[PDB]
Amino acid sequence: LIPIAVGGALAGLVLIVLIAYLVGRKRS
Amino acid sequence: LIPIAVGGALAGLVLIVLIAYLVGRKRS
Amino acid sequence: IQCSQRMLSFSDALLSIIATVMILPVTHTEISPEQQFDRSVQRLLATRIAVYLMTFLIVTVAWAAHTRLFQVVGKTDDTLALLNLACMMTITFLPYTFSLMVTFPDVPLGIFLFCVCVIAIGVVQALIVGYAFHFPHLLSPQIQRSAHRALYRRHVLGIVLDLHEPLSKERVEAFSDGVYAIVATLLILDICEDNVPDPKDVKERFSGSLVAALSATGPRFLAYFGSFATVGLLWFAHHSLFLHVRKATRAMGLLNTLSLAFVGGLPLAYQQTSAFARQPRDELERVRVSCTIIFLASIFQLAMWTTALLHQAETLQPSVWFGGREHVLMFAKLALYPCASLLAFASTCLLSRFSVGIFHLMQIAVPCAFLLLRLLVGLALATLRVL
Amino acid sequence: IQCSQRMLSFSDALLSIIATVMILPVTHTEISPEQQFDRSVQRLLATRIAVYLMTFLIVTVAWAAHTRLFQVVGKTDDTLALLNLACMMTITFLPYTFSLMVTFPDVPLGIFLFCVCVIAIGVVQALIVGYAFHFPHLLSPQIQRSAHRALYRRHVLGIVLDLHEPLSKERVEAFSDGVYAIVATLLILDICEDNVPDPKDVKERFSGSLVAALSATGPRFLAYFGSFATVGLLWFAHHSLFLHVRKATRAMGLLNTLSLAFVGGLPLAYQQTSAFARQPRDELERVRVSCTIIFLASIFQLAMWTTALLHQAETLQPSVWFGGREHVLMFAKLALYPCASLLAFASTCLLSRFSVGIFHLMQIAVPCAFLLLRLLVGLALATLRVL
Repeated sequence: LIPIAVGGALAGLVLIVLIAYLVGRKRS
Repeated sequence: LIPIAVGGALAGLVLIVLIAYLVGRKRS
Repeated sequence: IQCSQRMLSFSDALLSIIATVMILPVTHTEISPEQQFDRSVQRLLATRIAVYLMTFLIVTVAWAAHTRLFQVVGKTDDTLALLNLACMMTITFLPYTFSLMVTFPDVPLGIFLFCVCVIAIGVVQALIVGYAFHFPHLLSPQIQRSAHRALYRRHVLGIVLDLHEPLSKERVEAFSDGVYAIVATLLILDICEDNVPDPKDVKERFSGSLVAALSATGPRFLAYFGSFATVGLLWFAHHSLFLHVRKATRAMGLLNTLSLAFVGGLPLAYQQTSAFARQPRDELERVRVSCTIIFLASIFQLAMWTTALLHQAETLQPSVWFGGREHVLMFAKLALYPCASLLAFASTCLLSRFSVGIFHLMQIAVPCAFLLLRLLVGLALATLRVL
Repeated sequence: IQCSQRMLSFSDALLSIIATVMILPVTHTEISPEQQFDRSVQRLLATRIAVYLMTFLIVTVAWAAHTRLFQVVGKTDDTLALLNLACMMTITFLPYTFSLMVTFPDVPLGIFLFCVCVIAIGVVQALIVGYAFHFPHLLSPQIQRSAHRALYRRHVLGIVLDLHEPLSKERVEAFSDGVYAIVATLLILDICEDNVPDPKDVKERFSGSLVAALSATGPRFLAYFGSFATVGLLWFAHHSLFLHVRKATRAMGLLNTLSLAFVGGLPLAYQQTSAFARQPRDELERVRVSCTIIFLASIFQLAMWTTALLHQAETLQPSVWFGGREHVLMFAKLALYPCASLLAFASTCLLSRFSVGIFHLMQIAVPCAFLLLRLLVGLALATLRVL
């Protein structure tokens, strides 16, 4: 249970980082 | 005894430092 | 009057030690709660970890205030140097005072002491600002050159008593170097301190075989090796990132602070991981903790870099801008540890029974990937450029 | 290819910690050998102090080799950064290996391990030199620019496998800053680590009065205050000295190393001095030890300055030359601690029964003297201008 929860939290963190990357890409 | 011995050692250290100072002064 | 660079470097060297002071109790904890004494030892460890994180954040706030203070001020002399030394002395009590307050939240004395320490830091910083302004040549060229000097006479003085704010890049680098150097060598200090075999111990519990005594300590040596490798490679990613940064916005400072706070836990992670599990199920938790701590340490470096890319035009050097010569290399270098740690963590669930092996393989591969990263990126960009 | 300044700064941050690692056992010693346990405890303390000094000198030799190595080299890249990290990892074992060898001098294993560590450091440095020379742009501008490059290909490579030699001033400053920052805060790490009053202890042995526990801990706080003040003011003298130094000859490096090695003992000196005497007769010995350690710490800064004056024409800035604007001020600043400590030590014999009082008065006078040194020197020059 909790391992999957923290794994999902980490996936969300990398996803938000990628979203910021793409926002910067478009803003370039 | 030993306190005076190490005090003399410290006096010798400051004396050699002063000697180096004066050597530099003359070399100036 | 002279250059203040070195005194700021010494201030950062002091602040790194003060910020990371509270990890020593965490790594000196009772690692092996045999007979399942976890029921209390883990509560104690969680209390210690919470105290460490809170003290690190508080001391980092103090360091931030210090760097802005000696960013409006741009000179040094005997009086300013001594006042800065006094301020540093007053900052070194934040960890102890905060720990005392947390240990005795009911007793007003702890909170009173913490408030006294904060007020003292503020008072010394106000003294520094007043002394600097009474002699205008000590201020930064802009503040003294500005005709609006009267407003700056009040602005930062009130501050001592925002995500676009430019922090001092040099001082962010200095604080990061101090924290990484402290953390990397954190658990070799313990080995040197209390892990040298005693002559009588080898004689009695090892029959005089020194090699057996050294083998007994072997696990802590493996912990140190892994911890130093991981923290040094995280520092290498940090160093590569900041080599290409022109300005450090307060958002980058916040992300760097989070990265350092989570880096501080790597010694504990490797110390637990090297204390091999007494049952197969237990090693999985240690590997998961190690992987999540590594990911938290590195993903915030990556987040700092992306926050920089959001204003790359003014924040990052052209070599790293979108489509730059080294943009792909920079992304690979910063995301090497996040992705590797995340995959090794997923392996703890989808491929659980091989998790420890995959984690050690990640430890052995990430250094090689960093060493060969230029060549691998070249090969990848030659492959997906024709194909 | 890029600037290597930051990786050298991180190397110095690591080297300071590694050099000063061995003072932690010394300050964790049994300060109170009650029932006259001195007969063995002092022998143990002397062994620990000897080990600390030897390890500090060895690690300083390693740091000197490192700075020369990254002084023929003048650039960096991923490969050089990682090789330097490996070299730093191999250097961090010198203290443990040397302590193991000293603990077991008869057993060949300890000396074998120490030799293996030294050979590993040399091997990694040779790898760094070879990599740097295989890519000529990585060398310093002179080495690559010079047509004599063929002999430099062999010179330092043989060295890795003299008192006029120019050391790197920046790296001497960085190592000194690291050592001073570690030593000044050495015994606040102890207080934060183990000196937080436990809730049960205050309840049982202090009836629930937290202030009583804090009073019991007081002496360690006095020790920390004195130690931080002394070490910070010694660093201030060091910083003032090096602000006016243009080059650092190997003689200055040796004297600086001695100064730092003797500075490392100040935490122990103040910790003993605050462990008030059971028989006030040995408080004289405690004060003598404190004064002699302070004098040894500062007299070597003064000796470094005079050794620099010997070639001031090429080594010192004009402002500090003989007859310079700040020559008298520099001399006063550097000799303030040696003279005060020597006078207090003399008072320990000629005025023994007031020696503790004179020492506590010196601890208060020297900071103020540094704060007012410019005004006092101006007054002295005005007096010796008509008289």
